[PDB]
Amino acid sequence: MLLGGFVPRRFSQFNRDPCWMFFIFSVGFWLGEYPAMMIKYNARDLVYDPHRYVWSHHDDHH
Amino acid sequence: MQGSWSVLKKNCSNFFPGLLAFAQQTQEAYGIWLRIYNRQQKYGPTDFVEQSETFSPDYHKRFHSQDKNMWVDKELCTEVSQKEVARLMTYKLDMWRMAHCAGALLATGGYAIPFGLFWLANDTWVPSSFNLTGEELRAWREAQDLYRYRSAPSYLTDTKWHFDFHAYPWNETQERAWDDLFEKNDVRRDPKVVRPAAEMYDGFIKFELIRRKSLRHLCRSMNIPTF
Amino acid sequence: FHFHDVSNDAIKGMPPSEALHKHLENAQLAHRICLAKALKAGEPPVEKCALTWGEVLIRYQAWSEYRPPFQDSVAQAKYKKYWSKKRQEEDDKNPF
Amino acid sequence: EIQSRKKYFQTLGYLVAFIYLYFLMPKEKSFSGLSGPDGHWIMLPKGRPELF
Amino acid sequence: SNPADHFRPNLKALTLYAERQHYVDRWLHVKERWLAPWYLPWWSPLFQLGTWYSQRSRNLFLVENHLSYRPYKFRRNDEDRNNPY
Amino acid sequence: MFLFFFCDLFWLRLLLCMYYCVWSRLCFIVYFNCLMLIFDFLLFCLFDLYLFVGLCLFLLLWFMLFNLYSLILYYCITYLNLYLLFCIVFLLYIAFLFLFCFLCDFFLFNNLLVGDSFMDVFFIRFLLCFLECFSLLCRCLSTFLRLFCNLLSSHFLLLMFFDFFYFIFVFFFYGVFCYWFILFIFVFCFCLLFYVFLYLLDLFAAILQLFIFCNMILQLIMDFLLFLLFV
Amino acid sequence: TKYELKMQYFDEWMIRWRKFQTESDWEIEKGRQWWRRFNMAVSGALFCGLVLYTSGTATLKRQYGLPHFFDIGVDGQAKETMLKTLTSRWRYTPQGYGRVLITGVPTYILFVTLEHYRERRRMQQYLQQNTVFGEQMRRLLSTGKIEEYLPVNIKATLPASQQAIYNY
Amino acid sequence: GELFVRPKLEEIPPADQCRGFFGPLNDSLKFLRLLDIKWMMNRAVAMRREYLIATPTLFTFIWMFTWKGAVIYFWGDRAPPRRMDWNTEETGRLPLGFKPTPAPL
Amino acid sequence: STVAISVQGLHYVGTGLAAIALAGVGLGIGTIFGNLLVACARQPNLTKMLFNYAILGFALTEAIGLFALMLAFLMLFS
Amino acid sequence: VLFSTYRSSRLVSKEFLHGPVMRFRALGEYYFQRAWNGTLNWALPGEYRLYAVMIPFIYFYHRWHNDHTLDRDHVEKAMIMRWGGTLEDVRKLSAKDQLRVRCFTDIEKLYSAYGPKDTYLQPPGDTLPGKDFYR
Amino acid sequence: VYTRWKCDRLPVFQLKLFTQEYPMHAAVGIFTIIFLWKHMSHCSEETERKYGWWAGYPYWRDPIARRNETKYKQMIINNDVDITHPKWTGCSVEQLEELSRVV
Amino acid sequence: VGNGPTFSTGGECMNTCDIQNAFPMNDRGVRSSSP
Ligand SMILES: CCCCCCCCCCCCCCCCCC(=O)OC[C@H](COP(=O)([O-])OCC(O)COP(=O)([O-])OC[C@@H](COC(=O)CCCCCCCCCCCCCCCCC)OC(=O)CCCCCCCCCCCCCCCCC)OC(=O)CCCCCCCCCCCCCCCCC
Ligand SMILES: CCCCCCCCCCCCCCCCCC(=O)OC[C@H](COP(=O)([O-])OCC(O)COP(=O)([O-])OC[C@@H](COC(=O)CCCCCCCCCCCCCCCCC)OC(=O)CCCCCCCCCCCCCCCCC)OC(=O)CCCCCCCCCCCCCCCCC
Ligand SMILES: CCCCCCCCCCCCCCCCCC(=O)OC[C@H](COP(=O)([O-])OCC(O)COP(=O)([O-])OC[C@@H](COC(=O)CCCCCCCCCCCCCCCCC)OC(=O)CCCCCCCCCCCCCCCCC)OC(=O)CCCCCCCCCCCCCCCCC
Ligand SMILES: CCCCCCCCCCCCCCCCCC(=O)OC[C@H](COP(=O)([O-])OCC(O)COP(=O)([O-])OC[C@@H](COC(=O)CCCCCCCCCCCCCCCCC)OC(=O)CCCCCCCCCCCCCCCCC)OC(=O)CCCCCCCCCCCCCCCCC
Ligand SMILES: CCCCCCCCCCCCCCCCCC(=O)OC[C@H](COP(=O)([O-])OCC(O)COP(=O)([O-])OC[C@@H](COC(=O)CCCCCCCCCCCCCCCCC)OC(=O)CCCCCCCCCCCCCCCCC)OC(=O)CCCCCCCCCCCCCCCCC
Ligand SMILES: CCCCCCCCCCCCCCCCCC(=O)OC[C@H](COP(=O)([O-])OCC[N+](C)(C)C)OC(=O)CCCCCCCCCCCCCCCCC
Ligand SMILES: CCCCCCCC/C=C/CCCCCCCC(=O)OC[C@H](COP(=O)(O)OCCN)OC(=O)CCCCCCC/C=C/CCCCCCCC
Ligand SMILES: CCCCCCCCCCCCO[C@@H]1O[C@H](CO)[C@@H](O[C@H]2O[C@H](CO)[C@@H](O)[C@H](O)[C@H]2O)[C@H](O)[C@H]1O
Repeated sequence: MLLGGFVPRRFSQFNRDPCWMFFIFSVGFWLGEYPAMMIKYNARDLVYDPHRYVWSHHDDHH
Repeated sequence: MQGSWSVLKKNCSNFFPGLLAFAQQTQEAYGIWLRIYNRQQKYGPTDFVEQSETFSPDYHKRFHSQDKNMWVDKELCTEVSQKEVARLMTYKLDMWRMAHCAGALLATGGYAIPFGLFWLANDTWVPSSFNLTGEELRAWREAQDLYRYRSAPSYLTDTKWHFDFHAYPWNETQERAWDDLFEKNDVRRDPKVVRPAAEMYDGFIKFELIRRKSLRHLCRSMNIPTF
Repeated sequence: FHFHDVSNDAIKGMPPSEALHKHLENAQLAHRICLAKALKAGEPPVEKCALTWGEVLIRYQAWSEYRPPFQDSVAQAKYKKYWSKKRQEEDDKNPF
Repeated sequence: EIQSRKKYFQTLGYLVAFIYLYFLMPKEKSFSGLSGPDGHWIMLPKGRPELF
Repeated sequence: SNPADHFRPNLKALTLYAERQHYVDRWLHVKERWLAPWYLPWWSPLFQLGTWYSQRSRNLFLVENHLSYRPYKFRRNDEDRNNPY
Repeated sequence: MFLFFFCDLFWLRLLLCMYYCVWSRLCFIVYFNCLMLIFDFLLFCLFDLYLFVGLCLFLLLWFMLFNLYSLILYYCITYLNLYLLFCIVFLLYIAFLFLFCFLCDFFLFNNLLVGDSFMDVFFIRFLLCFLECFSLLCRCLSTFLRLFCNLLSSHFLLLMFFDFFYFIFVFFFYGVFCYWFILFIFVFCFCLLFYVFLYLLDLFAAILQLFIFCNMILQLIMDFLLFLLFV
Repeated sequence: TKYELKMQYFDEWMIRWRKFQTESDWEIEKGRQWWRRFNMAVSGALFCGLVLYTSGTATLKRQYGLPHFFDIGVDGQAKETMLKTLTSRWRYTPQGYGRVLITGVPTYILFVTLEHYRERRRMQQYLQQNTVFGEQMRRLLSTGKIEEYLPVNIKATLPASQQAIYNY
Repeated sequence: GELFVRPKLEEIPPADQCRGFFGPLNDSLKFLRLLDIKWMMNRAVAMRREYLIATPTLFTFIWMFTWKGAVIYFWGDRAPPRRMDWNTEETGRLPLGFKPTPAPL
Repeated sequence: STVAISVQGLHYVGTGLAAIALAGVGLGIGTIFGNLLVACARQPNLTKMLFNYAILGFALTEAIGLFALMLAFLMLFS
Repeated sequence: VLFSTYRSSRLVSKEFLHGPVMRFRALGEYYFQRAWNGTLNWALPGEYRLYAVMIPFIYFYHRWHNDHTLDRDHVEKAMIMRWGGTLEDVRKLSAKDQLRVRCFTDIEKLYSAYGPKDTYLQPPGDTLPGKDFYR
Repeated sequence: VYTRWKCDRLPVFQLKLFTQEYPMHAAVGIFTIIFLWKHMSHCSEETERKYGWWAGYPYWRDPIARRNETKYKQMIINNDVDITHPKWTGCSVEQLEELSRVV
Repeated sequence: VGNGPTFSTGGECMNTCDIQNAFPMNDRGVRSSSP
């Protein structure tokens, strides 16, 4: 119902409560998984599967 | 009252004597009821004898009317004595419970035997005739009183809550009567002060409009089988 | 031996009883062929002919359930009522 | 008191169930067949030669 | 397609199969075992509740005389509209 | 065929056990109208008009545990099937309808014959009666269909938008370092705004649809209730 | 004797092997259906009669009194005749469980007895049949078990175009 | 909506006032009242017995929406085919030379 | 003769037709807001009830908009 | 007589596991039994910290389950179909090759309906194996 | 004072709730359950192949075939079924031996 | 003072609830959260 509870005023206060500490850790995970995906899936050495045209989900579900 | 092994032994020991006593009481009560029914049919009012129909104003469902479908035989003393009437009432209770049990037996064949064991282990639904001594009768009466204690408060609360949440008394005297009607038994209620509540509830709900849940609670409180 | 044709095109113009009997016969033929191969190899039949036996079983179940309707007063009345000259002619003058 | 004890036991049981479901239980009918059952028939007849 | 695949239960654990004939026969055996004893007369409401409706349904099935064909309930393939067999 | 699976509420069941081992007041109810059917005093009903409260509360709780938490990614609405919702609505609607019919009061249906004596009985009143008796079942069907399809459509849209957001965020963030960074920033701000808007809309609609799912049943009940006046 | 427990297996087998249902067995089943309908009709008539007899005097007066929906004249005459017939003599008019028992127990007993004896009659009919179903019924009553695939074991008659399977 | 009170015996109009499909079925036509459905509907409306029109309808719908709907869908007989596979009445009879088991005795 | 044909690009056509349903949705929202302004002009004090009812209806019109959008995506991505 | 229908027929002592139960109730009551924790139909509490804690946990365990149990099936199917159509054929590859294939599958998942269609549509003249490579 | 929810144990309260509080709902629920298990409790092999698998039917091992094989083997072994009987094969044992020698 | 809870309020403002009269009012004019 969103009635009350501890509300940090800014980022620096998220360490003033264990629940908000876990929340900021989770937010860090959420936002930091994106740069990791950028680096991993846009890497120079990444190569498409040579057999990618052998089979695809499009033919399977069709 | 919860079942017990001692009560089970008591009822098992007195099962056949109890049945014989019940049969004798059945004959006597049939005679008494025959007398009463003949008197009612002969001298009863036309509405009572013809079973006049009274329908509710909302869903037009028939139910007994207190004024028309109930008649007091002022001259019943000539044919039937007070003790006979009390005997008939007690036998009516016992016969109701025995009839329910017999119906269950007939319906379920031989599969009611364990349920019969559960039945004999408790004095709540056994006939009074199963008690052959004063102590057994006292325990049976205690069981009946326990059932009444279990059931009555629910009926009282149902009535009071429904009325108080859907209506209010008209005048101060009715307010006092309503408030004092539902006092605990520890205090003594003056019938004169409480009587106007009867008229007030007649204005709210008569016996012909009694709801099925309230009826079930009342039957529970009167030791009348409901299933 | 010869397997009957139970394709959709062949089945389209066939009575249900004939199709069921043909499927049953095909299943029996396949089962006996598998049994003959197993006997020639000398291996136990149960370890090789289970699926064919099950197919024969299911075809038997499907074949024994169907009883063609008896031609009687009410059945003929229904058939004539539904299939009037109008409807039969319209079908005759229609695709498929 | 009764409800506290019952809910303590229920909470422990639900915790165990949650762990098993979301971290140990394999999904049935896997494509590779490495995890989970593919299903099987039950209530099959036994000792009834006349049935066939 | 791929978005549509996201609306499936995510905690499927086991699947069991059983032919209708087998478990129907087992249920009939159980019912006969429980309704056989002498202390349950045939005229009792319980016995009639157990037997009469089933008898009526089976009789209705037997009397059935349909001009159309009803494909077998438990075929291997029922996804083909142009192949009732 | 017998499939063994489990609902997606085990953690929520654990939380309910942990937090509700002790009593707590409830003051905010999604559908409050099931507790206040009569607004004019001195009106009372002999029918069990408060029988729907328990079912209403349980249904609200169950559907809220499922739908509201389904916004969280990868959360599964285990009951999301058209015919399952049909079964639920059938149970509730037909149970109340059979409660009214078992009353064996035929006069209760007099209002079905719409209109007055001045209108042709066979060609006007009777047709409208047929249409209304059809409309009852249509109301049942409409309730179940609306409940199913609102959820399905909202979650389809959320999945599609999230896929687009992931695609652009992952494969086009490098534009921040390029000369066209402004376009990417504009697109990213637009996507964030749309993300917030979609989440708010889904949160509000999930609760509104339950209001309406319970309101349809309460309307069915009210269509056959008659109130007496105290005297 | 409990014929239903024996007959359920036979009925299920016949449904599974309905292909070999001769027209005689079909006629037997149709007669069983007709007798079930007749039993229902007679039980309903008995129930209606018991209900009418035990009905209260005021209830009868309201039901069989004015007004007349059609007012043809025959309707009123019949209603008056029935009302006079019912109200002339004294009738036991119980209410509550008593009326329920009086109206139902006779009806239930009649229906159950008729249906049980008709089931026995159908069992006898199937016993007297000279078809594969009759042989199956006799074997069931003798050995106590249903022998599935019996028609193909004893080579029951088949259409001229379906005798190849028996060719062994 | 509001409470319904049955009309008194004196408040019920006479049968002769009722109208049928074409016109009133008065003397010399009373027996036609049984066959005229519209006349019966008008009579019921006049006598405030409107339930006779509504109760059979609603119940019917329910009966269709609950029990007969699925029965027809799952076990109903579809239209017969053009070429009909009638029964030759050859199946079932025991073969020649077969010795059936004796009946119970 | 029996001929079976499988046209690929037709799914695009059905997608566009469903999108047309939004025309009756976007307009419906404008109608609600159009009435809202008039109502607020002649009952300024009772702005709370009017604004809430406007947003409640906007969700009961957006639902129908979501109804069509789902079919469009189904016929566009499948 | 065999079993009591009343909850008052205790099966254990009042002090059985008192300490652990009290600790459990202490955990339950500290954050929930508060004035500002006014629930909406028992489902949506008023405490912000409850959301802040539970939403991440629910997402984490759901995502772990999805990644390690649900999507794994699709990944394995793709690996099997694209590299021989049998599990042993896939196992004939090295761990690095399997990593490459699975990451390409993740690429396809991220692309979905907005990525280039050359990832599954073979352009004419392409020298890479076709669909009938293993047939 | 006595109250069903506070004094009765859970099974008893459940029976009371669904017998004297919501009996019609329980009856309709049982009716619907019976209907579902009588008409919506079967799945053909083709249906399972089309939709019965999360990622698709693995034709490269055909688990359905193995399942049916195990079923039929168990049935044959337990019930002592002679699969070589003429009814199963449609031909006599001697004809079967002749065919085996031929092929 | 301890950190224990009190009579539950359900997040309701007793100065505007439908049963406000059941909650006593103090000198400051703020109705109590408990009887
Ligand atoms: C074998 C076949 C079986 C078939 C299946 C049966 C399945 C079981 C169902 C139940 C059957 C009955 C069971 C026995 C009950 C005992 C007899 C009795 O009625 O007691 C009076 C008593 C009457 O109650 P009441 O409320 O006082 O009556 C108000 C009336 O106004 C009362 O009127 P009143 O105020 O004017 O006072 C009159 C009173 C005045 O009398 C007295 O006061 C004297 C006492 C008389 C009654 C004594 C009863 C004694 C009971 C105990 C018996 C011993 C048990 C021993 C057990 C241990 C054994 C080892 O006398 C009466 O009570 C007479 C009542 C009217 C007669 C009812 C009997 C009709 C059926 C019998 C005839 C059948 C003919 C078949 C013909 C076939 C043709 C083809 O019975 C009851 O308590 C009612 C029954 C309670 C259980 C109900 C269960 C549900 C029943 C649903 C049935 C639906 C129809 C059937 C189909 C079912 C499908 C699901
Ligand atoms: C020889 C004798 C003389 C001759 C015979 C005479 C005639 C005798 C018969 C007539 C007797 C009538 C009076 C009876 C009074 C006693 C009634 C009673 O039971 O009282 C409660 C009685 C105790 O009474 P009490 O302590 O005196 O307390 C009484 C109070 O006043 C408390 O009172 P209350 O009011 O609070 O209690 C009432 C409570 C009564 O209920 C209970 O209290 C529940 C009792 C059971 C509780 C079970 C709890 C334990 C569960 C264990 C589960 C398994 C655990 C694991 C086992 C592992 C084993 C290896 O609730 C009800 O009344 C509910 C009624 C529900 C009616 C249901 C109707 C359904 C109709 C269906 C719909 C139809 C619609 C129409 C459709 C039409 C379609 C055409 O309960 C017990 O004793 C519990 C027994 C538990 C036994 C063990 C568990 C079950 C074992 C099953 C074995 C199965 C073997 C075969 C398996 C085969 C598998 C293939
Ligand atoms: C052949 C392979 C095996 C399988 C055989 C299956 C046979 C099937 C026969 C044919 C059936 C045909 C029809 C099937 C229809 C299915 C429909 C369906 O599933 O719909 C979905 C639907 C999903 O429901 P749901 O929303 O998920 O909620 C149900 C949940 O149970 C949660 O709902 P709830 O929380 O409201 O439930 C109440 C809950 C209230 O909360 C709790 O009580 C908390 C605990 C919850 C437990 C239940 C959840 C299970 C979670 C997953 C499994 C947990 C880990 C198992 C580890 C296994 C490791 C191999 O209380 C309970 O559950 C009471 C049980 C508590 C047990 C506690 C045991 C403690 C033992 C301690 C021993 C200590 C020893 C010390 C020794 C020291 C020596 C020094 O399922 C159901 O509604 C139930 C379907 C059940 C149908 C009956 C099946 C027949 C019975 C099978 C029993 C097999 C036992 C043998 C297994 C042996 C291991 C392999
Ligand atoms: C109070 C209730 C409140 C709650 C209600 C809740 C429900 C809501 C309402 C809507 C319903 C929802 C549906 C829910 C599911 C329920 C189950 C369901 O649908 O199952 C259907 C389902 C239908 O069967 P099916 O398997 O689907 O397929 C049909 C098969 O043929 C099946 O084969 P079968 O062998 O079972 O056959 C059954 C047979 C029905 O029963 C039978 O087997 C035969 C008929 C039995 C008659 C019963 C007695 C009738 C009255 C006798 C007289 C009494 C007065 C005595 C005094 C007279 C003094 C003169 O049905 C038929 O097939 C039709 C037979 C037609 C015979 C008449 C032939 C036409 C010409 C003759 C009449 C026209 C004459 C005018 C000529 C022109 C003059 C100008 O099962 C049944 O219900 C049938 C079996 C049970 C029949 C019981 C028979 C007794 C009926 C007594 C009713 C009395 C009260 C009614 C009036 C009330 C006035 C106030
Ligand atoms: C294992 C066993 C299985 C058993 C299955 C059978 C069913 C269950 C059996 C019984 C279960 C026990 C409980 C039953 C309910 C008890 C109700 C109650 O407490 O009543 C108290 C009440 C006593 O209170 P009272 O103060 O003395 O009088 C009541 C007041 O009048 C009240 O005053 P009011 O102001 O309330 O007045 C209104 C009152 C006025 O009514 C009455 O109270 C009078 C009594 C009832 C009269 C019923 C007949 C009306 C005329 C029928 C005409 C039919 C003509 C058809 C012609 C066809 C020609 C082809 O009610 C009505 O207006 C209702 C009229 C009935 C409407 C029926 C609508 C049916 C719609 C069907 C829809 C479609 C169905 C499917 C399709 C079918 C076709 C294909 O009892 C009675 O009056 C009679 C009770 C009768 C109980 C039922 C007896 C059952 C017998 C079963 C025999 C067959 C067994 C088969 C077994 C099969 C193998 C297992
Ligand atoms: C890909 C294809 C998709 C197709 C989708 C189609 C829609 C599917 C929707 C499913 C979900 C929603 C279900 C809602 C509920 C539907 C209910 C329904 O129609 O079921 C009817 C069905 C019909 O039953 P039935 O199918 O067994 O009918 C038998 C009829 N014969 C024998 C002629 C074939 O009911 C049941 O399944 C329950 C039956 C048992 C319970 C009732 C017993 C009492 C019956 C009383 C009358 C008869 C006996 C005499 C009186 C009593 C004597 C004791
Ligand atoms: C009724 C049995 C009749 C025949 C005698 C069988 C005796 C078997 C030996 C039992 C020895 C252990 C007994 C331990 C005490 C049991 C107490 C008991 O039954 O309490 C039930 C109690 C629950 O009670 P409440 O509902 O909370 O309230 C009860 C107060 N009304 O149940 C339990 O907790 C389960 C206890 C199980 C104990 C073992 C029972 C074994 C019964 C077997 C019967 C079958 C015949 C055995 C023959 C054995 C021959 C060597
Ligand atoms: C308490 C009542 C006791 C009754 C005891 C017996 C009374 C005397 C016999 C009554 C008449 C029996 O005669 C009965 O006639 C009908 C035809 O009308 C036959 O019925 C035959 O033709 C009808 C025609 O519609 C078919 O539906 C039915 O399938 C077929 O069997 C019955 O098979 C036969 O049994």
